[PDB]
Amino acid sequence: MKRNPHFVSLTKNYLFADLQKRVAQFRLENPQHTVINLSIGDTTQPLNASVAEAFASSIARLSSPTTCRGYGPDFGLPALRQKLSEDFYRGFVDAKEIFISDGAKVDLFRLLSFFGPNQTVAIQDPSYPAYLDIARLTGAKEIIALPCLQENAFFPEFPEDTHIDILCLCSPNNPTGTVLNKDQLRAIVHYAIEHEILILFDAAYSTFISDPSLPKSIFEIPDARFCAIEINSFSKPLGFAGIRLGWTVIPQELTYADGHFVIQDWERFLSTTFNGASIPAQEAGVAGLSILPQLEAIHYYRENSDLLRKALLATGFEVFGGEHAPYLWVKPTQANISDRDLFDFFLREYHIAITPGIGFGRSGSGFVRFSSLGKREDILAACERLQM
Amino acid sequence: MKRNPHFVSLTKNYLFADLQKRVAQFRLENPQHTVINLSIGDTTQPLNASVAEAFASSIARLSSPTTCRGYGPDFGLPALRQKLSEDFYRGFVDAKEIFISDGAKVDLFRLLSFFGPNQTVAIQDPSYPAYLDIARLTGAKEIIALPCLQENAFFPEFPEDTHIDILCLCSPNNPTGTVLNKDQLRAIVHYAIEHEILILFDAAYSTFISDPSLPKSIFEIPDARFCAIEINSFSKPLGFAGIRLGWTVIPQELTYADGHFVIQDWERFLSTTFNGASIPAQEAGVAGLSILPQLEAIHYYRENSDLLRKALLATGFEVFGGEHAPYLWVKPTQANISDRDLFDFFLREYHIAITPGIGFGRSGSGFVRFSSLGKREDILAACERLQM
Repeated sequence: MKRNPHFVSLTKNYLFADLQKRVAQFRLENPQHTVINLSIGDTTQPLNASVAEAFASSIARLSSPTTCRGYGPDFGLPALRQKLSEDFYRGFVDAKEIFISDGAKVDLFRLLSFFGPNQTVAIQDPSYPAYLDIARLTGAKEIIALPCLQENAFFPEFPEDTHIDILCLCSPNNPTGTVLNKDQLRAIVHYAIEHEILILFDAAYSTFISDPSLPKSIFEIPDARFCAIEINSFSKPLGFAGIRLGWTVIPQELTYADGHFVIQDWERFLSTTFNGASIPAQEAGVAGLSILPQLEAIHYYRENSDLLRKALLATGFEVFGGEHAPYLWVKPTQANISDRDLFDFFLREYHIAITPGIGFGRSGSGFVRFSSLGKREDILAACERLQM
Repeated sequence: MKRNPHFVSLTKNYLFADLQKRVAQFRLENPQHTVINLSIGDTTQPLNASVAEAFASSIARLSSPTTCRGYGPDFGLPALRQKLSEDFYRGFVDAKEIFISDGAKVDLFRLLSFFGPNQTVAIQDPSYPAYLDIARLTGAKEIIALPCLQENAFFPEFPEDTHIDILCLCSPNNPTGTVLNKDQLRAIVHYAIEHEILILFDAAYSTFISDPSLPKSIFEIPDARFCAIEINSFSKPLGFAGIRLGWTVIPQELTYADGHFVIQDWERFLSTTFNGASIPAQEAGVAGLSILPQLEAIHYYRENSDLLRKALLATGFEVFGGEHAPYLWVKPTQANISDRDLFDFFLREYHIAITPGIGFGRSGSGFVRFSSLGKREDILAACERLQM
């Protein structure tokens, strides 16, 4: 066997692994300098109680002799496909267009592998680092970075006459924490149809959206069904620890250049390469959809975000995002801390670990990403250090 | 987007779907002719009780605030990797060589996609139909069918000076129900090393092996670590309904032509494209490994198989396999029932649905596959019809 060449292009980093070992390093050499890590995370948040109950009840069902498979589909439990259609998508998407998977990282990889090698793929800049790697691994001819800058309300800057096959969009965005609004999405969809671009719309942070005016799905947007696919899943920090579940939406209307429907090939691809999500995870998901309006956890984290924003602004920082996603995209203004300086700057001046914007790509230059997903104690501490 | 060409090569069938609709059809037009379906299946068999208990206990743990991620790896729960190493592989495989996934269909697809397009892949003939499809979908240059015939004790007939990159092996085999013994595997491994072939060894039926002399893993075979990967998982019919779990074994020693280690690239590939198996499924797996020696279910099905074999032989049928797998590979002898005749022949003469051998490939000609995975009532009925 020869080595895979699609493979040799990789180096990734890993951005967060390296930042983590560096935080550990700093902790070694600064034992009395207590560090509030906002560069990532908080796990520890437990599986929601009613979700867990449903999961166990499904297990109890599986162990009794009836029973019952249930091999799915394949495409998912009808009850989950239907509940996603109705409650999650507010009727914008039909049950038959929803394909249940075990999560949004696998799905992106399945989708990019489904579309094949030699595609040119555009991604927002700053970029979700996972995307570039999957793009390279699935054999992209080129990756085109699309500057999203606050001066443009984060609308991606499309390159003049450059061929794009796939546009990956993450909204709410990692790292900017911003959301493309209805007007912005309408223009992007119009742009995509005009240039024969397929949109992969990653909406995994959509539960974080906090004004009901904003779109939650790209299928709220005129003409999206002729050029877009959505991927989504439950947010672990919101209480889905242990639930391996996601979904992909393929509109009935979406076609290849020759008029073949994407959905028919996707169905065949999935059947050939995939066994379905587990029955208990799916039944847990049905119960998850029910408590999604409730969720005290979302409120807890929006509080974290508001707490952070105020401190940051009061210290003369410029703050973007954080309203509709668990990230704040933060610009000093300035003391001209260079890109290679930023991480040490925040550690040394505030004992706060962040992720420097530049690790996310060139348009991250000058910025830092704050994670809102942490204990209230750590957030409050962080606000003290900034208030000094 | 243009259509995927790797895709347009597909037609598969589906062999079992078509056979099923035909059994339903026959049931329509023959209401008083009761049909014993041995062409597939029996699901309904419930999740093992101690496995279910472990699963629920993991859920209870996830819902309590500690807690605790647990993102894995990535490569799997240390307790499961270690228990597979020690109990499942009897020490033949180290924990660090075992990569936990959500199942053996996904893993085959991951592996073939990991090795890349344009490979030439050899598969046993008669073939596990799923393999050909994944091979085509991942971009194989050619698929080479390897006749496995009873005259040769089912040893695959390798083609004279023909370039092979990957050899897929399924042992115990679907559809022949036979097992390649230590001597046969030793020769295949020697052949593979000499021709620079990588073996993908699918051992998903290995729990069915009933003499402790036979190898259960290819890593019992001299020199296998220089040319082989194993894939495996729990058998659903044995009591793992609802458990989305498999594993891949990459030996530390395995290298590409240039001397790079496969295991290092596999680790990177998996991290980039995969989030891990669910924690509850893995903890359930640990408990599954414990009861694997016990398993009344294996005994139940071996009984089914012995029952079938006797009836078949007493009716002058030639029977192969069935000792170490839940399939019997059966030859009339003859009444010269053509290949297109066989399914109707068994339905009409015995009210037994089987899968004709020819659906599995050219070397299936003249044979029929019996499934041993059914209720004792249906097996006994089937034996009556054959005893006439």
